[PDB]
Amino acid sequence: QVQLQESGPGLVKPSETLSLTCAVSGNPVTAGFDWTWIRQSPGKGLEWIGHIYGASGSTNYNPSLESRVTISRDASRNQFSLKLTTVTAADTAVYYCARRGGDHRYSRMLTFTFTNFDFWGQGVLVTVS
Amino acid sequence: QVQLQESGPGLVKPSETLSLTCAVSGNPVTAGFDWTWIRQSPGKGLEWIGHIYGASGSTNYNPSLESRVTISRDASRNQFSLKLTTVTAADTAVYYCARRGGDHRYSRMLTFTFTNFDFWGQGVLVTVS
Amino acid sequence: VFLGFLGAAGSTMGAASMTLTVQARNLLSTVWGIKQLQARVLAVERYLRDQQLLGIWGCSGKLICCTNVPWNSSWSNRNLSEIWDNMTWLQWDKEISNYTQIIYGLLEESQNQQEKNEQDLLALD
Amino acid sequence: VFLGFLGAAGSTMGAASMTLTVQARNLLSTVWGIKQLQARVLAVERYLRDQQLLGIWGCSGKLICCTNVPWNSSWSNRNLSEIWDNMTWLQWDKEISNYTQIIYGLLEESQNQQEKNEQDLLALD
Amino acid sequence: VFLGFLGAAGSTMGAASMTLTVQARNLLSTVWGIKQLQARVLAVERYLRDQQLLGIWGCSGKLICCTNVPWNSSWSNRNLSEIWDNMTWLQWDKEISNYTQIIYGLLEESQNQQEKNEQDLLALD
Amino acid sequence: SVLTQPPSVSEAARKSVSISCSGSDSNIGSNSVSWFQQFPGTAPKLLIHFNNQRASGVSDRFSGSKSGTSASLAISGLQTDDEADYYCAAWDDSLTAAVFGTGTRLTV
Amino acid sequence: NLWVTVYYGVPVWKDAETTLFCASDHNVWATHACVPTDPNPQEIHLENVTEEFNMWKNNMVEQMHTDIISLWDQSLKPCVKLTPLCVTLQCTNVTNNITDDMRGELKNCSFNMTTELRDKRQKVHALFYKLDIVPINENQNTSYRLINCNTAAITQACPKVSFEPIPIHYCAPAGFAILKCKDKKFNGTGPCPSVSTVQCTHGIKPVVSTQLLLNGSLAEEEVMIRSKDIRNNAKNILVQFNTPVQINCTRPNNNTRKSIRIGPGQWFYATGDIIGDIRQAHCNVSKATWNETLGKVVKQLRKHFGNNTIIRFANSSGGDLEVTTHSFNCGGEFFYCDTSGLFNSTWISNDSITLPCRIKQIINMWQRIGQAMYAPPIQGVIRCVSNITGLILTRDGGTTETFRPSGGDMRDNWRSELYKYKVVKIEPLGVAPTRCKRR
Amino acid sequence: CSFNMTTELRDKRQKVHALFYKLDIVPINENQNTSYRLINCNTAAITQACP
Amino acid sequence: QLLLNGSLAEEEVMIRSKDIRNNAKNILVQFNTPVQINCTRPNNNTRKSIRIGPGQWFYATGDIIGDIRQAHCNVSKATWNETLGKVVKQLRKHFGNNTIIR
Ligand SMILES: *[C@@H]1O[C@H](CO)[C@@H](O[C@@H]2O[C@H](CO)[C@@H](O[C@@H]3O[C@H](CO)[C@@H](O)[C@H](O[C@H]4O[C@H](CO)[C@@H](O)[C@H](O)[C@@H]4O)[C@@H]3O)[C@H](O)[C@H]2NC(C)=O)[C@H](O)[C@H]1NC(C)=O
Ligand SMILES: *[C@@H]1O[C@H](CO)[C@@H](O[C@@H]2O[C@H](CO)[C@@H](O)[C@H](O)[C@H]2NC(C)=O)[C@H](O)[C@H]1NC(C)=O
Ligand SMILES: *[C@@H]1O[C@H](CO)[C@@H](O)[C@H](O)[C@H]1NC(C)=O
Ligand SMILES: *[C@@H]1O[C@H](CO)[C@@H](O)[C@H](O)[C@H]1NC(C)=O
Ligand SMILES: *[C@@H]1O[C@H](CO)[C@@H](O)[C@H](O)[C@H]1NC(C)=O
Ligand SMILES: *[C@@H]1O[C@H](CO)[C@@H](O)[C@H](O)[C@H]1NC(C)=O
Ligand SMILES: *[C@@H]1O[C@H](CO)[C@@H](O)[C@H](O)[C@H]1NC(C)=O
Ligand SMILES: *[C@@H]1O[C@H](CO)[C@@H](O)[C@H](O)[C@H]1NC(C)=O
Ligand SMILES: *[C@@H]1O[C@H](CO)[C@@H](O)[C@H](O)[C@H]1NC(C)=O
Ligand SMILES: *[C@@H]1O[C@H](CO)[C@@H](O)[C@H](O)[C@H]1NC(C)=O
Ligand SMILES: *[C@@H]1O[C@H](CO)[C@@H](O)[C@H](O)[C@H]1NC(C)=O
Ligand SMILES: *[C@@H]1O[C@H](CO)[C@@H](O)[C@H](O)[C@H]1NC(C)=O
Ligand SMILES: *[C@@H]1O[C@H](CO)[C@@H](O)[C@H](O)[C@H]1NC(C)=O
Ligand SMILES: *[C@@H]1O[C@H](CO)[C@@H](O)[C@H](O)[C@H]1NC(C)=O
Ligand SMILES: *[C@@H]1O[C@H](CO)[C@@H](O)[C@H](O)[C@H]1NC(C)=O
Ligand SMILES: *[C@@H]1O[C@H](CO)[C@@H](O)[C@H](O)[C@H]1NC(C)=O
Ligand SMILES: *[C@@H]1O[C@H](CO)[C@@H](O)[C@H](O)[C@H]1NC(C)=O
Ligand SMILES: *[C@@H]1O[C@H](CO)[C@@H](O)[C@H](O)[C@H]1NC(C)=O
Ligand SMILES: *[C@@H]1O[C@H](CO)[C@@H](O)[C@H](O)[C@H]1NC(C)=O
Ligand SMILES: *[C@@H]1O[C@H](CO)[C@@H](O)[C@H](O)[C@H]1NC(C)=O
Ligand SMILES: *[C@@H]1O[C@H](CO)[C@@H](O)[C@H](O)[C@H]1NC(C)=O
Ligand SMILES: *[C@@H]1O[C@H](CO)[C@@H](O)[C@H](O)[C@H]1NC(C)=O
Ligand SMILES: *[C@@H]1O[C@H](CO)[C@@H](O)[C@H](O)[C@H]1NC(C)=O
Ligand SMILES: *[C@@H]1O[C@H](CO)[C@@H](O)[C@H](O)[C@H]1NC(C)=O
Ligand SMILES: *[C@@H]1O[C@H](CO)[C@@H](O)[C@H](O)[C@H]1NC(C)=O
Ligand SMILES: *[C@@H]1O[C@H](CO)[C@@H](O)[C@H](O)[C@H]1NC(C)=O
Ligand SMILES: *[C@@H]1O[C@H](CO)[C@@H](O)[C@H](O)[C@H]1NC(C)=O
Ligand SMILES: *[C@@H]1O[C@H](CO)[C@@H](O)[C@H](O)[C@H]1NC(C)=O
Repeated sequence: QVQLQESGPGLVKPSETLSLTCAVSGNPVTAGFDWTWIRQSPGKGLEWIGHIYGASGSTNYNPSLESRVTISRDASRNQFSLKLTTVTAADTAVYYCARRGGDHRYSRMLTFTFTNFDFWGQGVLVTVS
Repeated sequence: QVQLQESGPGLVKPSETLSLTCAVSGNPVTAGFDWTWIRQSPGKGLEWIGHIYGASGSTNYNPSLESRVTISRDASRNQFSLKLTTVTAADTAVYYCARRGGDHRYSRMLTFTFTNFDFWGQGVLVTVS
Repeated sequence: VFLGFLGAAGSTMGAASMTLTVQARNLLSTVWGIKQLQARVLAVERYLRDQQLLGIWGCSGKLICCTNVPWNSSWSNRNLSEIWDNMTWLQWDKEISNYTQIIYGLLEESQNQQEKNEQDLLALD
Repeated sequence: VFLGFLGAAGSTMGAASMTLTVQARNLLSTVWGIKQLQARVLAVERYLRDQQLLGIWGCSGKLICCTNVPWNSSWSNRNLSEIWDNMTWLQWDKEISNYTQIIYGLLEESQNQQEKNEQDLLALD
Repeated sequence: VFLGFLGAAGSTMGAASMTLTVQARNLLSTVWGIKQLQARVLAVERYLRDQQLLGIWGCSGKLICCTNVPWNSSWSNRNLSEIWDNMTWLQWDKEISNYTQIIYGLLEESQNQQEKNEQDLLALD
Repeated sequence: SVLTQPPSVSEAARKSVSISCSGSDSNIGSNSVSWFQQFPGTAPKLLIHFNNQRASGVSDRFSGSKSGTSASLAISGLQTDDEADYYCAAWDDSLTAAVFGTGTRLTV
Repeated sequence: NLWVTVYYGVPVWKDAETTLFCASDHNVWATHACVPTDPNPQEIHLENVTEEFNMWKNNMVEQMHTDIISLWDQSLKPCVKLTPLCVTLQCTNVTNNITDDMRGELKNCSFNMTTELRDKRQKVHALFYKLDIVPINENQNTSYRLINCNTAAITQACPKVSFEPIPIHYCAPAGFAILKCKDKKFNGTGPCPSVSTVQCTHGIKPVVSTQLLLNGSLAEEEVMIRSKDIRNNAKNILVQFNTPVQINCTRPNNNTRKSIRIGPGQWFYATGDIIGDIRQAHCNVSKATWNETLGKVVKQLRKHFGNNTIIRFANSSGGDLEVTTHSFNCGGEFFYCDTSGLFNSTWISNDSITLPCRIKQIINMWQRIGQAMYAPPIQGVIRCVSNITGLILTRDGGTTETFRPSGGDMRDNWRSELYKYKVVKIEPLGVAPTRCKRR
Repeated sequence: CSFNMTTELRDKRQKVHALFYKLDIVPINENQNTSYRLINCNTAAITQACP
Repeated sequence: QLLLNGSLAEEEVMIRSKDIRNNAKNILVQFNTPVQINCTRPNNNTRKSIRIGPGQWFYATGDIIGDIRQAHCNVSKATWNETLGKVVKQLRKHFGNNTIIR
């Protein structure tokens, strides 16, 4: 159906910017889906980073990360990416890209609040060191 | 007290305009009374058509008839009239003119909603054929 | 400046031509703060449009201005005594109202444009 | 255009008469969108009223304009060196402020009206 | 007055200089009642600013006005046939756009001020 | 809209009968109810207005009331001259129009 | 021979409709929004100018109507809204000594009112007029509602904002002028041989009334009869008196005011109770003065309808309280007076009058849909002395003529003051032949 | 959908029923107990267009 | 998606974009002939007026008269196919004469 694949540096130094790009095969990034970034610190649970809505470019970020997170899409490559600034030791995690999806049978007023991450990649383990 | 008398054509053809005039003797048409038109189809109950308030000229029409009904008054003759456009077979009825009246002891906010048709004429039977 | 304004309205055109500055001085100056502001803007625009005409004819800065456009007897045939000594400007304006868009054209579309090109050609010599 | 604006304010009247275009260029240009708009309209009206006067005297289109109204020694008796070489325009304006509504009347209500009628009468010959 | 407006835009500068009154007549005339009012005020201000310049040069009340400022070949070297007979005003405006703030200064900051002082000094004699 | 009334009533002479009228909250439950008496061949005569106000010329046999969205006309002492079609009416605020009922034929 | 010469500043004008600004010398009309007046207004007589006037096609009246409605709405917008009052009322008879003339006119209504805290309610009682209270059912179970609750939201007038008319002067913007007709016999239409130009109109009080015109201008010489078409019975006849008739109106009940807090800083002003006995509000006019005034009115009406016509004055035909009465604001209270005792005579060619009045607290001026105003009670005893300066009459229509009071519209009270003013636009640019040729 | 709607009197309530589209109605819980809300109630005020 | 009741191209179907090779931009296709679309709501719906406050009316569906059918739009199959044929010819003018336009 839809294949997501993360690609980017596996090691970033403190105070640099982490840039991870998720390639999408089988589904346009201009589709009205929320293209999301989620991370899981080693030994910890899942933490949502943010998303970009493909059909408008509107984004939403985790309030604890928002000031350091930019999410964007590139329709000419069918890629979307996460730019996480001023990385610290706390930012070491496996970073995953996902498609929030939704339901085309429901209004955006409802599918905006869905957490049905139907498709996941495999993730990139990023160490801050 | 107040004498109402309907006068007008007793037969109207389909798609023509029906014009009925009610003469008022004993009470000015410029009085603050709702001068009304009511019809009764043969074998059916009474149906209100509309009214004109004599002291202002403001009118109100039955929402099912409003687009085809004009009600007016002529103070120089002390008459009021009903102009019912695009008559069809369903418009055959005995048409009556009446005075809604009211109560001069109450505010218009209340007497506007009265249905005390104190004075009635005898009616004109109008056949659409 | 509302002193003598329109006082000459019932006077003859001659007598009423000596009071032109009296009327000229009276032409130029929250929903309540918008409607009246629009009126002020409108008054300015009306003033400038008349000033724009006066300028298009070479009558700029003048209240009485003469040109090279002859008077056509088809517009009015009255004499100079029947206009300036026995008629008011309101009566004249009513009499000439059918010709004001012709005269103005002659003031703009014939003279002045020719005068300006002629001055431009005399100044090169 | 805010270059040199009022720089001559402390200069003598003579020296300060060579900068007239500097000040002239600085005279002309939701409740917040109304009050400031009123200010803009007011500035336009003030500009035009001064332009309307300059025009009523035959000084239209001029920054320095001479007339046929004599200077009355009752208005000021100072010499030409005590006005143009040893006085500023602020001091002069304070000295002459009681006479500006008389002089302007003479500029409008005596000269120019007579000049315009005289020109009108010389052009018929 | 929207008759012939910009019709000469593609015409040569010479041919397009005979239609100056056509464009001149088209320059001068609840949030919806404010924004459009601001536009009207802006149009008035723009009109007056150009009129203020024309007046600062002695070109007041004129659509074609000549001065005593020589043309500098560094601004343009084209002949009179290559400007008035083989070029449009849009092409000229693009060609001369780098010099309009120099020429205007010469019109205001050199001539006219000198002309007004010279007239002031000839009138005393 | 229409106000619901019994299609007919029948009662013995000199006995009481009650003719109901059933509407909605936009008319009877908001405004007052009037009652009319119509005989075949002529215009209806107003009987009751403003729920229980008796019109001039109407005998004491006729009275009425309104409660909630229901109303009724009580006719006591029935005479053989009271056989008629009785109608209720109320002003409907959602339509801004007077609405008449279906009409109840009373026989004695 | 002759050449075109242009004159700018020509004393010529055309009929025009523009927006006039207001000027004036805690009022429902915003007299602080208007510009201060000129302490010495100018009037310039336009000698030998004849101007055609038409009071029935006069944009100054429509503008005044719009401005008065706007100002009233502006005053009410910041005032306390009475949303919590549309509750079921439990109304019983007032226990004070009530004259037969007012038996049933007041009810003592109890209700559950809101408080400053949303989890708390208070039991409140107030007196209300019968005119403001509508039964919910026929059963006399004391359940009543306010008259407005089915059709309109009701807003309380601010108790500190006066309803007293203050003269408003209408002023022309630059480039326009107001022409005043000085002909004492001018009937509102046609040529006026004596015309002056004014900076502004005289001070026109925004008095709102029906049937009788109060505190207006008097005719300079004779009673004036004015109509758009004197033979068209659909038009109103404005009668302007040449002498005032004094009318003394009172609200004899010494009323209290009860302040109920209905929200954070939101106070409802209720009648509360009445000190002393309860008497009917009324207006008195001199019987002889009124009869002399009507004698003058019938003489002027006979000048239009025939010297041998029997002029009958009959009362308002009927329908409701507002159309059948003389309404006015007296000291903040709204009176609805029965004038059938004034217009009850037959004039054949050949003491005091007491007018009962009703008072209503729920006011709907200009018959608006979706809004109503509550007039707070005024404490004490109300007394007004007004001048009747004219009548609004309608002809009965359909040997004899019968006239009745008419409420008209509000573009009749102001129309009777603005009838002598016209707005014109100045056309300063003229062309005329002269022998002057340009060089 | 049935609901308790306000009336012209603040001390009175009325039982109202209306048809709604599925798109305008959001379940409150998973349990099919008929309890639903309008889609806008969590995030926005809703204004009726003038008919 | 579909532009309704707009202007038609004077001669040919027009393909317009800010950058035809940038896939983040939309392509506006202007037809030179209209395609008629007939849309309907076949249900004979009622309106129920509920008073919710002093003069505040809520307009509810109330009920449906007759059966309940799905709203839909019809277009002519041949006209639409001809229109898309024109659209693909104009798209091939930008993306290649031998490109498969899906
Ligand atoms: C026609 O004109 C007459 C005369 O102008 C007019 O009668 C006057 O009305 C005003 C206002 O109603 C009266 O002024 C009031 O008089 C009472 C006397 O007790 C005072 O208490 C009032 O003061 C209270 O209200 C003020 C409102 O601003 C408050 O500021 C104040 O603090 C008090 O609360 C107020 O002064 C005036 O006395 C009468 N005059 C006569 C002779 O009756 C009449 O109403 C006009 N008619 C119409 C229809 O407009
Ligand atoms: C209006 O009704 C209220 C009660 O709802 C009356 O107030 C009561 O008056 C009696 C008089 O003896 C007192 O004993 C009660 O305690 C009062 N109760 C309240 C709640 O105030 C009020 O007097 C009535 N007013 C009129 C004019 O009849
Ligand atoms: C009005 O006309 C008379 C002659 O009838 C004239 O003497 C008088 O000056 C005129 N008025 C004005 C203001 O010119
Ligand atoms: C005067 O006007 C007439 C038309 O009424 C015109 O034919 C005539 O040529 C005009 N006179 C001149 C000198 O142009
Ligand atoms: C113009 O002057 C002549 C000569 O006096 C005179 O007869 C005529 O009436 C005057 N006016 C007209 C109508 O030309
Ligand atoms: C002006 O023209 C109209 C016709 O458009 C005519 O009725 C009127 O009399 C004319 N007026 C004059 C002064 O010629
Ligand atoms: C100020 O006064 C001095 C003489 O005291 C003079 O030299 C100087 O030029 C004056 N300043 C200006 C701006 O004229
Ligand atoms: C100068 O002013 C005085 C009044 O101060 C006046 O009497 C005198 O006539 C004026 N001079 C002239 C030439 O008018
Ligand atoms: C004008 O010049 C004279 C002559 O030098 C001089 O005495 C006087 O002070 C100057 N100013 C005045 C006050 O007139
Ligand atoms: C101007 O007049 C006032 C009196 O109105 C006087 O006090 C002042 O000194 C005068 N100023 C001059 C410069 O004459
Ligand atoms: C356009 O150019 C042609 C010559 O190529 C010329 O004849 C024509 O007059 C020009 N158009 C205008 C409006 O001048
Ligand atoms: C023309 O412009 C040049 C600068 O490009 C300047 O050096 C030269 O002096 C100017 N010509 C004159 C006559 O000033
Ligand atoms: C100016 O005229 C000369 C002489 O005919 C010509 O050679 C030249 O091309 C024209 N324009 C320029 C470029 O100066
Ligand atoms: C105007 O100046 C700019 C540099 O600011 C230059 O690029 C442009 O070519 C110049 N244009 C002309 C006509 O000289
Ligand atoms: C209230 O007074 C009326 C006066 O008509 C009377 O009919 C009614 O019975 C009284 N109700 C009571 C006892 O409160
Ligand atoms: C106030 O509410 C209570 C119930 O909470 C009720 O029993 C009582 O009758 C109400 N009072 C009024 C005056 O409506
Ligand atoms: C008023 O006077 C005009 C003439 O100016 C006349 O035609 C009209 O009939 C008069 N109307 C009344 C009601 O007096
Ligand atoms: C009106 O006249 C009556 C006569 O009995 C008197 O009792 C009353 O006090 C008067 N009222 C006014 C308002 O003067
Ligand atoms: C109105 O009251 C005054 C006293 O304030 C009295 O002099 C006058 O006669 C009264 N008028 C009438 C008509 O009662
Ligand atoms: C009014 O005066 C007339 C006589 O002019 C007289 O016949 C009539 O009876 C008087 N009416 C009253 C109420 O005084
Ligand atoms: C007019 O007076 C009659 C009694 O003569 C009365 O029945 C009628 O209600 C009055 N009209 C009004 C003011 O409603
Ligand atoms: C009207 O006048 C008659 C006598 O002509 C009198 O009996 C009647 O009571 C009067 N009506 C009023 C309301 O004053
Ligand atoms: C009302 O009654 C109170 C009783 O305390 C008294 O003090 C007050 O003066 C009275 N007011 C009037 C206007 O009668
Ligand atoms: C009533 O008119 C008379 C006329 O002399 C005037 O003196 C008095 O002030 C007026 N009163 C009112 C209430 O306007
Ligand atoms: C309405 O409220 C009552 C309790 O007041 C509740 O039992 C009932 O289920 C509610 N109805 C709806 C449709 O929510
Ligand atoms: C659309 O086509 C279908 C074909 O079965 C037909 O049933 C339906 O009524 C059509 N509807 C419209 C909107 O024309
Ligand atoms: C749309 O309906 C009309 C009839 O109103 C019909 O002629 C036309 O063919 C229909 N079009 C389609 C695409 O169904
Ligand atoms: C559209 O037309 C093409 C040929 O131009 C054809 O191959 C295709 O099958 C058609 N499609 C439909 C749905 O008619």
